[PDB]
Amino acid sequence: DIQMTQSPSTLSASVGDRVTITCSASSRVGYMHWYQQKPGKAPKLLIYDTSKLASGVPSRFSGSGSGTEFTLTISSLQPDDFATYYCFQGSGYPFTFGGGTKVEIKRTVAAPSVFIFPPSDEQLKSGTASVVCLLNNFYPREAKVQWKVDNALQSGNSQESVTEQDSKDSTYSLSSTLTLSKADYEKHKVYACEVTHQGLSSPVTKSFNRG
Amino acid sequence: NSELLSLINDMPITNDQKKLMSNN
Amino acid sequence: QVTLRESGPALVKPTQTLTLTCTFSGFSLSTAGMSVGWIRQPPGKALEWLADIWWDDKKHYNPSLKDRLTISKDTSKNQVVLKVTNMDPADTATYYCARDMIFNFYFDVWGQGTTVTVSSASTKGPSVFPLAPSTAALGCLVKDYFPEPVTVSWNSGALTSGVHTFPAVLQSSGLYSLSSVVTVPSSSLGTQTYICNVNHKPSNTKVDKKVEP
Repeated sequence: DIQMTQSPSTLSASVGDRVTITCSASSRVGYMHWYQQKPGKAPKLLIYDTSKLASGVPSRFSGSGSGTEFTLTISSLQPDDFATYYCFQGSGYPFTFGGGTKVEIKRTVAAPSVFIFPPSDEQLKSGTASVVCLLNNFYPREAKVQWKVDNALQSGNSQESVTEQDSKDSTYSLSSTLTLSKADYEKHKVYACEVTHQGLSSPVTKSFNRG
Repeated sequence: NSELLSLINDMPITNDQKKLMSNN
Repeated sequence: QVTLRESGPALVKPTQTLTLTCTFSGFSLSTAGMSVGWIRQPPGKALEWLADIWWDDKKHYNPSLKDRLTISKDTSKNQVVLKVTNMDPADTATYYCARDMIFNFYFDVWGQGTTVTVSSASTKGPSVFPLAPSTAALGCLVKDYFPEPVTVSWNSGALTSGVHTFPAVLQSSGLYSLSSVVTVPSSSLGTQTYICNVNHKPSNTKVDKKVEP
């Protein structure tokens, strides 16, 4: 069968940069096709027949290659181009995709807007307390968030979920959930979320007093 | 041509050759 | 526009058979040159082709998943069905259907996909709690559900900007949990109503929670 090796596997570039993705097939192929995929979305056809632009696709994109070597090129990279790119061959069975290339957009540093949410009254009735810390619209993706209950650093009782890069402003957003039993929760007074990020000159702390 | 296509498909050739012959 | 909608179980025990259905419109499969293919994507992995079928009933299958695949069509109802036998946790993935033509051996139109999890664990509905506001942020906490996925929307999809829906996280219980937030004008609070629309098809659960200060 025909396998596809794609490089680079990952990529970060500034808006305006020229970006070139390469696919190298194990055997000779007539046409190479390319798919763009956004997070949790179905793949869209970008380039077909090696260099043909699919409908509704900015001339910003272009294709080139033959035999076993093909490249996709984004002339001037833009925010909406954050995606994972796959090559696809249909010249022989089985059909195959490339390993994929993940494109991230380098933008200017941006500091997180930090919010904190005490557990709802509806949840506190079920017997569990989840305190949520939200960091909104920041970059780069790196960010440290430490929990403090009555000035006692927490460990092993929180989880973080980070968003996929924004397709408009190129920023990430993160959530940190501290989960306690109602009992442990009402055992303490102040709940604080301390954030450390590149866009912050000094660690920001959002907090609240229980009740 | 539905029949011209069903013929090209029935043939024992690479997908590229079928595609080549069906577009042309 | 040509459309395609996959459908099938969200949860299926190991060794059990998966039965997927692709219902489409905009074109007919009985038309010469027309084809439908199935493609799946395992968590954090590339796309893998599985099978296809043509107007003349010609079928192809991916040797990797052989001989566990069975593909058939019914032009009367505009649908194609794919069966996968002896399912394994590694078969857990999002499954897509897509149109194809012999003029061009690629998938020009795709369905939105449907998610299939292979697990011995049983389904459980989520609990939806309010994250109350106090630019201002607010949202809903969708906690303790299985399996993936769940969709969240706001005001029935009227509110879409500023909305961030976080990738679900797996708690130590084995259950998933996730949050959806939205940033809104501090002034539209108390006057503008905000309702998060949670949907968990795997448990046929639909919840609409009103978030308020």
